[PDB]
Amino acid sequence: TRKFKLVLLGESGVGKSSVVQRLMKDAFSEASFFRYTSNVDDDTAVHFDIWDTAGLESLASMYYRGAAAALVVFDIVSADTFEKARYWIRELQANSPETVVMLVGNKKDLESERQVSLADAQQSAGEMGAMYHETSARSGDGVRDAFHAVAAKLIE
Ligand SMILES: Nc1nc2c(ncn2[C@@H]2O[C@H](COP(=O)(O)OP(=O)(O)O)[C@@H](O)[C@H]2O)c(=O)[nH]1
Ligand SMILES: [Mg+2]
Repeated sequence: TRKFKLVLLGESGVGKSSVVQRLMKDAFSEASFFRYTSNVDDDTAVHFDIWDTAGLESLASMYYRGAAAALVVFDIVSADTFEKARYWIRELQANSPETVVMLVGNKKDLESERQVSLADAQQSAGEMGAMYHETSARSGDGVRDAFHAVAAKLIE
């Protein structure tokens, strides 16, 4: 069964580890690595090997090597993490061109503390040829939706 490597990048504390834990928790209710199947439709299922990271050394090379997709998470309440995420996208686009990139707007549960416009963020992602999605890893809002999307894209 083909496994698609999917990696998590972004600043520390943006919620990478929590995003995936949430993914796994909700799926059971039917570095580190997590096996997860996104049922795209009733006909197609994508087998993801999700990787989650601890630092940035080069081990980075291995981390991203060969990845089919990547989620570059920022924190909606730290635009500092937003601008950092753009860096990560150029890293990938350059050294790992075949990888599908989705920029991920996490902590969406903090509506009122937000510092990064949703609009501004969708715009940058399109400008950079990346997908966008926002998620709340505590509510699990948008989490499954994000992985389903990337999987759609990779089928396509
Ligand atoms: N409010 C809120 N906090 C979150 C969310 N996801 C993660 N956090 C918190 O952000 C911190 C960092 O989470 P972690 O997964 O360790 O981030 P990582 O370092 O990027 O992997 C923790 O205190 C989490 O509870 C979210 O969706 N909403
Ligand atoms: Mg982490």
